[PDB]
Amino acid sequence: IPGNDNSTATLCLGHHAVPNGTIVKTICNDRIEVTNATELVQNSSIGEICDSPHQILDGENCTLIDALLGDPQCDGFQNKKWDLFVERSKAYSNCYPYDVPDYASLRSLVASSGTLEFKNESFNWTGVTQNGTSSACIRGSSSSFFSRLNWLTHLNYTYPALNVTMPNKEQFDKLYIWGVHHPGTDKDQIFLYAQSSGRITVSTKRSQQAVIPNIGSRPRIRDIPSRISIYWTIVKPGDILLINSTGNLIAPRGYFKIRSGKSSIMRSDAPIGKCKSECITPNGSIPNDKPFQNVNRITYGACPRYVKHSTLKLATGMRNVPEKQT
Amino acid sequence: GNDNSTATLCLGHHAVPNGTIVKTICNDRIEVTNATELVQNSSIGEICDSPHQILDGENCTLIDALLGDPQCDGFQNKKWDLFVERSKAYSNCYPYDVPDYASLRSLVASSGTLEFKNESFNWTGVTQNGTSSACIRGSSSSFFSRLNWLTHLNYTYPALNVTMPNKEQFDKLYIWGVHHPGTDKDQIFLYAQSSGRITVSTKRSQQAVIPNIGSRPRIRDIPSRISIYWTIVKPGDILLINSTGNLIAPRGYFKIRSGKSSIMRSDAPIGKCKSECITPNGSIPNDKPFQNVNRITYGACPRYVKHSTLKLATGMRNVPEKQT
Amino acid sequence: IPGNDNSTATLCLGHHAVPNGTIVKTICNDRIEVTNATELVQNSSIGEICDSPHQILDGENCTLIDALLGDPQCDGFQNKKWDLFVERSKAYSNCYPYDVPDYASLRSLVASSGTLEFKNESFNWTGVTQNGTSSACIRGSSSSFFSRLNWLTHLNYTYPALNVTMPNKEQFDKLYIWGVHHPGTDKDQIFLYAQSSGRITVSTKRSQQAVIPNIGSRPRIRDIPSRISIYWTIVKPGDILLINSTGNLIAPRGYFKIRSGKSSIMRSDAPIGKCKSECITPNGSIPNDKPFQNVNRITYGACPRYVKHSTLKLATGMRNVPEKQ
Amino acid sequence: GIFGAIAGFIENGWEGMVDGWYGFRHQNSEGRGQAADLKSTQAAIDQINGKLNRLIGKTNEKFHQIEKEFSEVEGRVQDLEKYVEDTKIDLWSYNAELLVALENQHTIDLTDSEMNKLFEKTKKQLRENAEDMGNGCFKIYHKCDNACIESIRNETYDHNVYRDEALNNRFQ
Amino acid sequence: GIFGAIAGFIENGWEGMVDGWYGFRHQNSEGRGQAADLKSTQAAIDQINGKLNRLIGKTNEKFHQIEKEFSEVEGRVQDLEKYVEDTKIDLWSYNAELLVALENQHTIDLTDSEMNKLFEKTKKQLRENAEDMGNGCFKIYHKCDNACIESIRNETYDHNVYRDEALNNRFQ
Amino acid sequence: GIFGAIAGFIENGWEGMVDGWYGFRHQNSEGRGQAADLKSTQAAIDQINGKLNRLIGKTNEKFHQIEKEFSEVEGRVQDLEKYVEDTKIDLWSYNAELLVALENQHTIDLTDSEMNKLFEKTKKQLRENAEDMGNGCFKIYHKCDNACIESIRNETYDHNVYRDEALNNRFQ
Ligand SMILES: *[C@@H]1O[C@H](CO)[C@@H](O[C@@H]2O[C@H](CO)[C@@H](O[C@@H]3O[C@H](CO)[C@@H](O)[C@H](O)[C@@H]3O)[C@H](O)[C@H]2NC(C)=O)[C@H](O)[C@H]1NC(C)=O
Ligand SMILES: *[C@@H]1O[C@H](CO)[C@@H](O[C@@H]2O[C@H](CO)[C@@H](O[C@@H]3O[C@H](CO)[C@@H](O)[C@H](O)[C@@H]3O)[C@H](O)[C@H]2NC(C)=O)[C@H](O)[C@H]1NC(C)=O
Ligand SMILES: *[C@@H]1O[C@H](CO)[C@@H](O[C@@H]2O[C@H](CO)[C@@H](O[C@@H]3O[C@H](CO)[C@@H](O)[C@H](O)[C@@H]3O)[C@H](O)[C@H]2NC(C)=O)[C@H](O)[C@H]1NC(C)=O
Ligand SMILES: *[C@@H]1O[C@H](CO)[C@@H](O[C@@H]2O[C@H](CO)[C@@H](O[C@@H]3O[C@H](CO)[C@@H](O)[C@H](O)[C@@H]3O)[C@H](O)[C@H]2NC(C)=O)[C@H](O)[C@H]1NC(C)=O
Ligand SMILES: *[C@@H]1O[C@H](CO)[C@@H](O[C@@H]2O[C@H](CO)[C@@H](O[C@@H]3O[C@H](CO)[C@@H](O)[C@H](O)[C@@H]3O)[C@H](O)[C@H]2NC(C)=O)[C@H](O)[C@H]1NC(C)=O
Ligand SMILES: *[C@@H]1O[C@H](CO)[C@@H](O[C@@H]2O[C@H](CO)[C@@H](O[C@@H]3O[C@H](CO)[C@@H](O)[C@H](O)[C@@H]3O)[C@H](O)[C@H]2NC(C)=O)[C@H](O)[C@H]1NC(C)=O
Ligand SMILES: *[C@@H]1O[C@H](CO)[C@@H](O[C@@H]2O[C@H](CO)[C@@H](O[C@@H]3O[C@H](CO)[C@@H](O)[C@H](O)[C@@H]3O)[C@H](O)[C@H]2NC(C)=O)[C@H](O)[C@H]1NC(C)=O
Ligand SMILES: *[C@@H]1O[C@H](CO)[C@@H](O[C@@H]2O[C@H](CO)[C@@H](O[C@@H]3O[C@H](CO)[C@@H](O)[C@H](O)[C@@H]3O)[C@H](O)[C@H]2NC(C)=O)[C@H](O)[C@H]1NC(C)=O
Ligand SMILES: *[C@@H]1O[C@H](CO)[C@@H](O[C@@H]2O[C@H](CO)[C@@H](O)[C@H](O)[C@H]2NC(C)=O)[C@H](O)[C@H]1NC(C)=O
Ligand SMILES: *[C@@H]1O[C@H](CO)[C@@H](O[C@@H]2O[C@H](CO)[C@@H](O)[C@H](O)[C@H]2NC(C)=O)[C@H](O)[C@H]1NC(C)=O
Ligand SMILES: *[C@@H]1O[C@H](CO)[C@@H](O[C@@H]2O[C@H](CO)[C@@H](O)[C@H](O)[C@H]2NC(C)=O)[C@H](O)[C@H]1NC(C)=O
Ligand SMILES: *[C@@H]1O[C@H](CO)[C@@H](O[C@@H]2O[C@H](CO)[C@@H](O)[C@H](O)[C@H]2NC(C)=O)[C@H](O)[C@H]1NC(C)=O
Ligand SMILES: *[C@@H]1O[C@H](CO)[C@@H](O)[C@H](O)[C@H]1NC(C)=O
Ligand SMILES: *[C@@H]1O[C@H](CO)[C@@H](O)[C@H](O)[C@H]1NC(C)=O
Ligand SMILES: *[C@@H]1O[C@H](CO)[C@@H](O)[C@H](O)[C@H]1NC(C)=O
Ligand SMILES: *[C@@H]1O[C@H](CO)[C@@H](O)[C@H](O)[C@H]1NC(C)=O
Ligand SMILES: *[C@@H]1O[C@H](CO)[C@@H](O)[C@H](O)[C@H]1NC(C)=O
Ligand SMILES: *[C@@H]1O[C@H](CO)[C@@H](O)[C@H](O)[C@H]1NC(C)=O
Ligand SMILES: *[C@@H]1O[C@H](CO)[C@@H](O)[C@H](O)[C@H]1NC(C)=O
Ligand SMILES: *[C@@H]1O[C@H](CO)[C@@H](O)[C@H](O)[C@H]1NC(C)=O
Ligand SMILES: *[C@@H]1O[C@H](CO)[C@@H](O)[C@H](O)[C@H]1NC(C)=O
Repeated sequence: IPGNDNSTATLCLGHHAVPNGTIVKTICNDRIEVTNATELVQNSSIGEICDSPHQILDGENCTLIDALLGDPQCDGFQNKKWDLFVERSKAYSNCYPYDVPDYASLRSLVASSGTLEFKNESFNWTGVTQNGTSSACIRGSSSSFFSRLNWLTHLNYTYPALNVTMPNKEQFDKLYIWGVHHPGTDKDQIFLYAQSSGRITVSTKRSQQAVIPNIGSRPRIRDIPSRISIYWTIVKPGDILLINSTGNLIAPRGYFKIRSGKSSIMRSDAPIGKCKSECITPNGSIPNDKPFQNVNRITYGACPRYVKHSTLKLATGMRNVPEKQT
Repeated sequence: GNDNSTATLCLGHHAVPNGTIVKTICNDRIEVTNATELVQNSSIGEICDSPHQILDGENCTLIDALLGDPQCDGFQNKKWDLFVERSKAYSNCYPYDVPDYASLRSLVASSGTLEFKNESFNWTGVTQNGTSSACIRGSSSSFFSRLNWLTHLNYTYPALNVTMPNKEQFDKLYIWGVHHPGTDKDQIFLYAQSSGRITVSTKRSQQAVIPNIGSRPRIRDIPSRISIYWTIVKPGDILLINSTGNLIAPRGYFKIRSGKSSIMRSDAPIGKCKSECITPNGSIPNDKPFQNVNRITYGACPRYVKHSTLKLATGMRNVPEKQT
Repeated sequence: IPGNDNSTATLCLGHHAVPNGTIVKTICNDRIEVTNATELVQNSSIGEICDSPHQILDGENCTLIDALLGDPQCDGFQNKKWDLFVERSKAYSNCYPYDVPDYASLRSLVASSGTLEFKNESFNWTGVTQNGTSSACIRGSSSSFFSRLNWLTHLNYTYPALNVTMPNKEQFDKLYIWGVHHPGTDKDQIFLYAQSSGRITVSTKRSQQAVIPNIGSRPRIRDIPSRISIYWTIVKPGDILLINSTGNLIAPRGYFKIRSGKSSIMRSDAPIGKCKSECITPNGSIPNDKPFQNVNRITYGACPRYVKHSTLKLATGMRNVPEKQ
Repeated sequence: GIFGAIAGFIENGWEGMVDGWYGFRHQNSEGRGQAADLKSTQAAIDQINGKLNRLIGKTNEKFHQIEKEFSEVEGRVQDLEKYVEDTKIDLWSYNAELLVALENQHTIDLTDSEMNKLFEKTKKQLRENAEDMGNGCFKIYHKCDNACIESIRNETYDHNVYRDEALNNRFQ
Repeated sequence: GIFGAIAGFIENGWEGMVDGWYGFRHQNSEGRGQAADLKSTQAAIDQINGKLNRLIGKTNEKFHQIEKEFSEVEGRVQDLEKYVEDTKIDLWSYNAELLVALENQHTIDLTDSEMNKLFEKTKKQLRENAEDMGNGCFKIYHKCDNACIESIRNETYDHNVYRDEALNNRFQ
Repeated sequence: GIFGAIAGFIENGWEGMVDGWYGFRHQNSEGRGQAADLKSTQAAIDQINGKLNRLIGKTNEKFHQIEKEFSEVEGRVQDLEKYVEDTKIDLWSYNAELLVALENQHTIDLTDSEMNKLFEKTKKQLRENAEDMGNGCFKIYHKCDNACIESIRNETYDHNVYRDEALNNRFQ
């Protein structure tokens, strides 16, 4: 009889307890110790961008626009498709300077196309010198120009007023990239076109894109005073395209295919790794299983929602006693 | 037979075998004895006309009715609360294209009125009621009913300096355009000068349009094109026009006032019922606090969600029958 | 009854109660009396803007653009730094009529900088007569023009082709403001520049702007029909500024320094007083203790979010018994 | 669920009862005197109607909005209007989820509280003359002719007249 | 929710308590002494202090905002300015009205459950020598003086000292 | 709603018994024994998996978001894209803080009611053969061995055979 007297076993209770639990905040209190908890925010990156689910095209010091126009340092980008275009911060142009009003507008819509299928288109070009070459723009250790343009100069000593057109007979919409030259001095105006004044009127059945080539002196980039202004027009399958010129025209050599797609564009400098992940950030690719993130606010694909909060604990257990302190 | 000492009392709650699934935190497939739908997944298919006035498109565009198209002459001096535009609408008249089409469409839709009064401008040395062979009215040539087309009077063009000050206590809207001829011969035939320049100004803002000459793709055997601008005249201001050639003379003003009028795009026909919310799919009841037929709506309408359905529990836990 | 009290002890329970109840709305029983409740929306304002944090700069019959161009009324805003420019509806300009393209762009860009540290720098103006003077504008009981602009006029009967350069040798951004003259009469333009035509071009190594004056007849405001359109350029460090123009150039006197900070712009009519607060509204100032508001949507600083509600209550107690059965 | 009124408390539902939500059923020599308590039911129907009145009948006034469908492609202005509408939908879609998920968990807990109150309030009337037998049924240990059920539903039970006979039979 | 509902089973309390939220009342030959307790205040005031901590003292600051009032009409650029502002305010208004509904319903249930929480604690301490009176009172069946009621507030009471005298008068 | 579980009828319970989150501890004549109730643990596990599956694996896919980084200053358009960028994140950040605050409180209150449900279910099976100590321990008041444990839980318990033992021991 060891003092029990066969009375009771007391049928007491217990609970799971961990002496190294975590702090979880809630409505009632922000300093509640919980036995176990998990984090809903992924604050880490692998430092590399993977391309197993989506095709990624490396920038290789070439942005989207100069790839569209075709600098000689971006020759490998002809007829390539992408699901996401990355641009390096060290990108530069080795050819003539190009400018465009609403630069982000042309950058956005060409990126949404997701392709660069360019088809050469036949034209008349009678009485006008074609295949313009330029010294400061060097391709293959030789003088050249943009791949997708065609600088037009006078033939002999005359520049007839060009009235040319190219109807569209296909289902897919056409995209044209045509530029207008702005010479530095009037001496270059006479030497290259043999006509002082000029203007361009381009009109379709739905829109007009006429522009005047104002002449003036600019600060020199690679020892030239001239600048090139780029404009774009989009032709529906119904209507046609009409080009009228009397000087200072850089006509395109064809049309760009445009189509709806899932492509986008972002700026990053991280290298490319080999893994499987559906989310891409400028920091690097991250797992997408967590519902929230704080790595970056630039997203593409199935990336989680951006939350300013750093830590968001979710309770998976119960209240834990302080242990041996009662 | 039961003994009096074997009295028992039991408690419980009712249940219905026809349970329905309701999504919640605990599990997505919990059966509840009754539930109601919180979203409207269906529409009547037509727009009712009783709480608001709807002006039918009748294959007319709002800009076309503004300029006074001959095919759309029946919209003169008409007011609306919700303009509708048919997707199959087309026009066969003088070709037009405006800068900021979304701007001009939206601001006239906010006012919702086309009230017009004739102003007699002080014209001299020029012709009026210029007509074109492109647009046909009554087996005869015509033009837009709200824009006066200016041509040449003799082999001369006077130095225009004309104004129309405003003194009433409301805001006007002067629809004035610019004409772009196709050929240089047509430039000579209509104005007898090499080129023209147009500038207009108010006390607050000013506009300047330089018309351009050049060929354009042929539409209904004419290459000429017209571009329509607009200006706003506040009380106490003044509108002054100095131009020569290629001027489209305004015939008056369009009244502008704040209101609840708007614009929607749909092809459904009209109806007669007391429903208030209007969607391009049709009228929908407002009892559901959410809807998913379309995100475009007018009037007192519920919110838009992408979810197919939302079930809300209005009863206790439903135990399905007995164990067997 | 002492006899019944010998073995009939009782122990009852109760809770706090108050005779005056407060109605608090919630998901169930929206009309319920609550013993004590706290407000969540502050709808009361003093009516004057507190000054004790970062200094506010009063309008005083002047606006941000008029202080930028150097109006005679706005002479008190020379190289004055602010973090909140407040405007008044009574402000007006009487020196010379002007209009700008994209007014919201230039109003926000100057207000975001919040600094007017003008630094005059030398130029090489040759063959022209600067410092144009108009009798319409009066500065210090004398005829003058904008202090930060140069109205170029001809010399003798010759106007040369201007080709001026302006290199940058410092590592901060500069804002150059140049305008174009639009005379109201053909006789006025030939008298001032001796040239019917006119064209102005400003170019940098990144962007270029090129406009032409539109000659024509305009309505007269204070006995002048002419107009000037104001244009702005931003020159990054290492860029070379080149201006080529023939007539109708409103030449800048220098540049405006641009800083990045918390400076913004507001419009109101409330007077300025000496008091302490952190949030500034057009209707006045309110404390930021409550996390909701309904006074005005436009806010500056640490202010609560706007809520379309008359009032919001939060229950801080139990339901009150109706008392006396 | 929270009060444990489903798993092992009642263990079954009643299908034939469609005239009320809560009821009293007993078995004795007289018969099955099923009856309902409308006082506890009135709390539930008033709560659910008040919750709906805050939701149904409430409309938001909107007249003019930006264009949503575009037949022509445009630059960054078109992309911004398309993006800003999608952010409105996603926030409204997720707020609709919590406007459904939270109240569904609330109404399950609230109905079980009524069941817990109904079970507990019978114990207050029968201080020591009632013990549960493990299936949501109480044993009374004295006679319950028709006067008993009128006292229980009306909360007019007096234990003094039944105290002597109930304790005598249960113990010895 | 609801729990004891502090109405019905119990009744009107005391309005003279200005030094506490809860109290006790006893009836004996000495008096009707009533006092508050600080034991339940620690679990009560921590909720309100934590409730206002996340709201008061934490506010996101703003420096520059878009223009929201226009004295002149413009095109599609102005309409998007008013559209994004109306969506921002409406979503914040919807969260604000829903948040005060969820917090107040959660606050009411907790303070109603606190009275129910202490009711079971007193019942567990008084195992078989006390019975519930029904109207929110405890029936003791034996004398319990001022030294007796101190052990109740200390939450340390011995049942063996008064088991014999209470048991005989409980059955009789 | 807590129900006074942690600070009440636990009294700093043991950290062991890693087999299950809930269990029973007894000290009979033979020694000590532990048994974890797997049914009650599985009920709480299904709740947590329901909460996690709502968020994980149900991400939204977006493709062509607007530009959110500008290296140069721009006019009215830049201030509009930046503003809708800032007000979108602030709504989600307040939404994320509101989400985890309610779920954590709901998880804690449900687990406390689960222990109360097991506490209620145990004392229902014992009519008068038990007496609560007030700290989580039940006075058996009759002889017991390992045959109790298999019979008490898995639907094979008889109470009438042990009824006679408790009347003699408790009252004498
Ligand atoms: C208007 O003024 C600008 C700015 O001064 C002039 O641009 C400058 O033109 C000169 C003469 O061609 C350039 O100098 C030359 O530069 C290179 C140096 O390798 C070389 O070709 C020659 O030895 C000579 O020094 C000068 O670089 C250039 N300035 C800049 C900043 O590029 C411009 O010519 C003037 N416009 C007219 C129409 O004269
Ligand atoms: C659009 O295309 C038409 C094609 O006909 C262009 O019209 C032509 O324009 C040229 C000048 O660009 C005209 O030549 C001029 O003619 C007279 C007489 O010699 C005189 O003003 C000038 O010395 C010059 O030679 C030409 O007559 C005219 N028409 C034809 C049938 O060739 C039009 O200019 C184009 N528009 C633009 C903006 O390029
Ligand atoms: C489940 O609950 C819903 C409400 O949440 C019940 O729907 C409502 O049922 C009542 C029954 O009286 C309907 O009232 C009647 O409806 C029609 C049309 O007006 C007509 O017969 C009568 O004039 C009377 O008003 C009520 O309209 C209806 N509410 C809705 C929104 O549909 C539903 O009946 C419940 N289910 C079951 C099986 O009880
Ligand atoms: C500049 O090029 C444009 C585009 O090719 C020329 O417009 C085209 O001109 C021709 C000749 O007048 C038009 O053909 C005629 O059309 C109608 C058909 O009903 C009819 O009058 C004749 O039977 C003839 O076929 C043609 O429609 C028109 N447009 C297009 C899109 O081809 C324009 O004439 C050229 N300008 C000059 C100065 O050469
Ligand atoms: C604004 O209106 C004024 C008149 O109020 C316009 O000035 C006018 O300009 C024309 C040329 O466009 C002048 O005609 C020319 O005048 C002389 C006469 O010796 C000569 O150079 C030419 O033979 C030709 O006839 C006209 O005289 C002149 N009017 C006045 C009263 O001076 C001005 O062009 C208008 N501006 C615009 C943009 O419309
Ligand atoms: C209803 O409850 C609220 C709280 O929800 C009570 O507000 C109380 O107000 C007093 C007086 O302002 C606060 O005292 C504060 O103390 C320090 C030191 O002075 C300082 O922070 C403040 O200057 C202030 O005086 C108190 O903290 C605050 N809260 C509580 C829990 O007492 C309010 O009084 C209640 N209403 C009624 C009618 O009882
Ligand atoms: C085109 O028409 C407008 C409207 O009539 C002309 O503006 C007006 O020009 C006259 C010129 O005599 C101005 O009158 C003068 O005003 C002041 C009054 O103190 C003074 O200098 C003279 O005594 C004379 O009365 C008149 O104010 C002005 N009206 C407005 C509203 O600006 C404009 O001159 C005409 N343009 C051409 C090119 O002819
Ligand atoms: C940009 O600036 C350059 C100079 O840096 C301007 O080019 C110069 O323009 C003037 C007229 O403004 C020309 O003078 C003219 O030259 C010939 C021969 O003498 C003749 O037509 C006239 O008698 C007159 O003297 C000058 O030759 C020309 N070039 C140079 C190297 O000085 C140009 O006009 C400016 N462009 C703009 C848009 O402002
Ligand atoms: C806290 O609980 C989580 C789950 O809520 C545990 O994480 C799981 O760990 C197992 C292996 O033990 C994995 O198979 C699961 O995939 C994990 N789940 C998640 C959601 O990450 C975690 O181990 C627990 N932590 C502690 C300290 O007990
Ligand atoms: C991801 O890259 C971003 C920038 O794209 C980083 O954010 C900045 O980090 C720098 C230091 O590297 C800080 O000075 C800035 O304040 C950060 N924020 C901003 C808004 O510019 C970010 O730290 C990177 N994340 C990781 C995990 O490396
Ligand atoms: C409500 O109308 C909308 C808009 O027309 C419909 O959405 C389009 O439906 C067509 C049907 O052929 C699809 O091809 C399109 O892809 C849908 N979307 C868009 C953006 O155009 C919608 O289906 C209609 N709903 C109902 C219930 O009739
Ligand atoms: C703040 O000041 C404004 C400007 O004076 C007051 O004006 C109201 O503005 C709103 C739109 O913002 C209109 O609907 C009202 O009709 C205006 N008048 C009145 C009398 O409210 C505004 O009231 C002021 N706000 C506060 C809270 O005082
Ligand atoms: C830029 O890219 C081209 C093409 O890939 C490459 O040849 C060249 O080395 C790159 N330049 C630098 C500085 O890395
Ligand atoms: C090119 O244009 C010339 C000149 O108008 C014309 O004679 C010739 O036929 C054209 N050629 C083609 C292939 O269209
Ligand atoms: C080329 O231009 C010269 C200019 O003198 C002219 O004589 C000659 O005929 C032209 N030749 C051709 C083939 O057009
Ligand atoms: C266009 O609308 C008018 C006016 O209602 C009608 O007469 C005409 O038939 C319609 N045209 C077509 C093609 O339906
Ligand atoms: C119209 O203008 C002429 C001068 O062009 C003037 O003589 C005449 O009085 C004006 N008419 C009116 C009605 O003002
Ligand atoms: C508020 O309480 C006072 C004091 O007891 C009382 O006179 C008054 O009637 C109460 N007010 C209301 C509205 O009941
Ligand atoms: C201005 O530039 C001219 C260019 O010929 C030069 O001779 C002159 O010295 C310069 N003047 C000044 C003050 O720098
Ligand atoms: C002014 O210009 C005239 C033009 O004829 C010229 O004769 C005269 O010499 C010039 N005077 C000066 C001081 O340059
Ligand atoms: C216990 O009760 C005594 C009176 O019996 C009282 O003085 C004391 O404060 C209570 N509490 C403690 C912790 O001793």
